[PDB]
Amino acid sequence: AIPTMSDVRSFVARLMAEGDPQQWFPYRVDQILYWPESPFVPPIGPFYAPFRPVNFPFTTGSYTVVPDASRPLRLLPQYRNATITVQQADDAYEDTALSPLITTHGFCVTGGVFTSIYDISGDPTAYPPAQLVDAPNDYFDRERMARRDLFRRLRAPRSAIKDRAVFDFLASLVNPTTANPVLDTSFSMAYLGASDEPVILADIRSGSIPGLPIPRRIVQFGYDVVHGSLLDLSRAVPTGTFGLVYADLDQVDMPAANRAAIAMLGTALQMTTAGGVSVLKVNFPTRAFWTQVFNLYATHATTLHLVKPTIVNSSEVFLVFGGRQSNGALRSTTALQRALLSLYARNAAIDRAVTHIPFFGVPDDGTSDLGIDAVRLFDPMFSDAVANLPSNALASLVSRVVPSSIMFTRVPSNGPVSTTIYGKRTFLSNRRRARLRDVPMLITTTLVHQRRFTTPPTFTLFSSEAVPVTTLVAAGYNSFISEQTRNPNLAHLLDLGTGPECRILSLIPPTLQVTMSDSRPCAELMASFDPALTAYVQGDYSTAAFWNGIRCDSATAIFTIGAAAAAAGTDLIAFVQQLIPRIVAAGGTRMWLQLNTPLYEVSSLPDLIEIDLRDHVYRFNGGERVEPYADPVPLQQAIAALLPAAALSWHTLSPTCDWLPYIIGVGSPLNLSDINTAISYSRLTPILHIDTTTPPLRVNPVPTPLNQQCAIRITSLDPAAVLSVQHNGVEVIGGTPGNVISVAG
Amino acid sequence: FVNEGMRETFSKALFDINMWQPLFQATKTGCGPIVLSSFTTTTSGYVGATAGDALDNPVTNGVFISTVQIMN
Amino acid sequence: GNVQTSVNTYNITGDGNSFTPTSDMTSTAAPAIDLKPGVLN
Amino acid sequence: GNVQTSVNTYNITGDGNSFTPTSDMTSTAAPAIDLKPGVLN
Ligand SMILES: *C(=O)CCCCCCCCCCCCC
Ligand SMILES: *C(=O)CCCCCCCCCCCCC
Repeated sequence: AIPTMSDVRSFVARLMAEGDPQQWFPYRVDQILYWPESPFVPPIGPFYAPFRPVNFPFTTGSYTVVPDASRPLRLLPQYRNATITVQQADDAYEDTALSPLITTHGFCVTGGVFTSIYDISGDPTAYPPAQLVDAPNDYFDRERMARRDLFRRLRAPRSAIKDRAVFDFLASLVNPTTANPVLDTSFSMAYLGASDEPVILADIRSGSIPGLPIPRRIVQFGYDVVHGSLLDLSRAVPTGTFGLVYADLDQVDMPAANRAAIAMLGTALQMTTAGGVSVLKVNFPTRAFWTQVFNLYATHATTLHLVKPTIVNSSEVFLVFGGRQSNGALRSTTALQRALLSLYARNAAIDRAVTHIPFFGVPDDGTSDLGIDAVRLFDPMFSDAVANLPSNALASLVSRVVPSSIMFTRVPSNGPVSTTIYGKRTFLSNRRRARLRDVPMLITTTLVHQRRFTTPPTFTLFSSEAVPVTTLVAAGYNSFISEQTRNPNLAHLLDLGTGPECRILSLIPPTLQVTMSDSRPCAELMASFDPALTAYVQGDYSTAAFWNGIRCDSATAIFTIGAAAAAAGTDLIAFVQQLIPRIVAAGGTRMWLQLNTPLYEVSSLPDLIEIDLRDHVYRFNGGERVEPYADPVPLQQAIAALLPAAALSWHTLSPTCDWLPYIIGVGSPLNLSDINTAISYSRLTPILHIDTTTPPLRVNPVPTPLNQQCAIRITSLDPAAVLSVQHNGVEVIGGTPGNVISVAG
Repeated sequence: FVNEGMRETFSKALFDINMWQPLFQATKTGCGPIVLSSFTTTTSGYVGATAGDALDNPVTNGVFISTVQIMN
Repeated sequence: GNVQTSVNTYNITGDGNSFTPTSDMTSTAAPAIDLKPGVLN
Repeated sequence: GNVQTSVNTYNITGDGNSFTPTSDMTSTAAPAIDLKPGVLN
């Protein structure tokens, strides 16, 4: 309203910028030609001629002013008809893209810990300490360590968690009785390692941590105690005993490091009062140290549990000793083998996951998998029906970052008005973009409408908040379907009820021929994809009609099967009772359906899923959506009766969190504490994986009870095969008939 | 090479599409009028079916359409 | 038939239009475009 | 398939040849050449 020099200059700048001098209305010296078909009504005299250009593009109407966006507004991408050719839709991007784009990382992990107790004294099975899962080779390496470290810093900040975590557990080993007290009220406590004094100390003396009594006095030690003498747990200590001797010192280049640990535990399991609780912390529980420990202190204490509190990706585990009595017998059990094995099984998962992330302070290149790539245009003229560069670059960009975000901004320089349009290019886009045969256009109307200045772009690998427990589960199948569809022999696959916009195209090898279907119309211009490879069918699969002429050797009903039973207002068992047989007829060898049945427990989640028992039904977010369910057993036999020869199996979000390259891989924060929620939300809704191509199992107990010998029978013609049953993403039973190593019993 | 008559076809084909111009804009599909001069080029050399006979057709700045273009 | 205005040079409900076949100009387009191998080249 | 060498720019048993139909280029020489009286002139 009140033009300011900064503004006038930003207009006189925009005017000077090379462009096309409007040509609709030619200039006169005594007359202003005004469009007849225009709001302007000529005054009177001889100064206004009603000249009409041959084709004026403007129509009339106004525009209500909208205030400046406080933050970069994301823009859902809706496609147009014309599509640019990969070649042209590439340089178009590379002519206006911000290539070596500097980007902030933020924090990918913000949640608590994902603690996991393990009773070593608990398991009654002896397990040769010589043959445990020894530290994996790669572990100590420039590449692996680099990542193990990178991940560490990518965690918004840790002992406050870890330490507290160990005490949350240590509070369970407390025996109040006189018969044999353990951490009995006012027990003395030794503590080694402090930075001022550990924050947990305040709490122990406060009795703050529920379950654990308030200790009489706490005696600190370590290398920087600042309140107690400085001891070196490697060698001998000149102090007295304590009920609880919580040791948390670090070990760090492997053999002497083992000696360091074996020694430290030796003196920590020395400072404990007879019948106390030593809590050492090993850094590398190698099957080299697990022989020395179970040999030297094979007596020293009564119980023993590994308490690995995964705050960040490291293999340092905590060990607690039961009763510091001289004649104990802490034998290495199969528990240890499993515990230890689960640990590593996760570092491969957590490492493989972090590979998708760039190293801090490195200019963004095209190399980084999670790199944020944008396209800054200057006063871009996004036009519909024209392949003008500004609108041509818009194509590529959105094509290079579809399943992601795509945030567009407009900062007003006192010169022109730049408009970057970034997005988190991940590996989930590289998979999708590859399947694209052409780069479709985007309805630039929404962009042309804006006309308001937003805040400057940010370019940050991760968003700020931890994804919803529901997403931790969903991105737990996008990794599962990804690994299943990656199988060669799979051939042609269809998706019963893909999203309005095929979200499965990213989770499939760019070569497999898939055909997503949904009642609503597909969001992506189905034309840009090669017809032979990708097909799209509209209308629901719930209706008998839809199944005419649709033959795929494998179907996947993930995220839909539950909504169909609810939509068609039908019983869950009865629904799949009509769907499975259709997939059989559709010519299907494999099946994957995100059915929602309580196979683990009928127990529910307080805020995520309510299990109404009067009527078999769920309540995701209590109300937001209600979908009927089935029972593990009834639904199990109903499907076995449908496909008698087919082999069934339940895949569910495995605690190894190996699916991670889908949450940390796309650039989303999370809570290491929620992994537990989702591994419990995944149990409420497993993915029943059928396979008509093989003989099904035979369990003699049927509703198999824990701790009872059961008969399982795999019908394979060749005796020369290797049986390897694995639960939780960790193998537990492996070996040809003769020898079978079993950690499950 | 795009001999005189073979341009008659691709022009006659595109001509029948340009006709529908008013319906392409109305419905935001299309992408502007398709000029056949967007798929060709102005190279020059000898144009025949085989080195031997192509030697007798020296054409200068003829109008050829490259394979990848003959695709679009 | 609601008025448009510029999208296309003619309004349908526009002033003085006129449906009127003439045996002279049999309406339109181009269907028989030749593309057969020998004839397209 | 015995090696030739120059008669023609390609050996049949030559290195890295490749039979591979593409729905895109339907193989065709020139059969429908028009020669009928009116059309040839
Ligand atoms: C407004 O749309 C009222 C309906 C008048 C025309 C609708 C279509 C019928 C006439 C066709 C005109 C164009 C060629 C038939
Ligand atoms: C040597 O002549 C061994 C035979 C190999 C080719 C003989 C003819 C069969 C293949 C035809 C190639 C040319 C077009 C069919």
